[PDB]
Amino acid sequence: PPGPPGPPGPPGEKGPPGPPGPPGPPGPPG
Amino acid sequence: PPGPPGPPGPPGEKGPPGPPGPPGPPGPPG
Amino acid sequence: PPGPPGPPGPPGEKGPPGPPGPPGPPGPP
Repeated sequence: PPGPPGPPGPPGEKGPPGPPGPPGPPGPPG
Repeated sequence: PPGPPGPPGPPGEKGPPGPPGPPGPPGPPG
Repeated sequence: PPGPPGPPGPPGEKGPPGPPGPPGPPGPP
């Protein structure tokens, strides 16, 4: 009969970079 | 005879943080 | 004998949002 099933495969690839962060703080008064 | 292939591997790690957000809006009128 | 390794796992989740942006420019005089 066939041998035992093979082992689990290697981990997947790292996820892609996250989305751009939020806008920065308002600038100072003129 | 060899056994069947193993199960798919675990999910990859979470991706890196995204880029900084854009500059904030202009400051108020002086 | 043991079977071959399974295929690679699925890609990871998209990363977290980036940091806040820098300050905006000065307002008008």
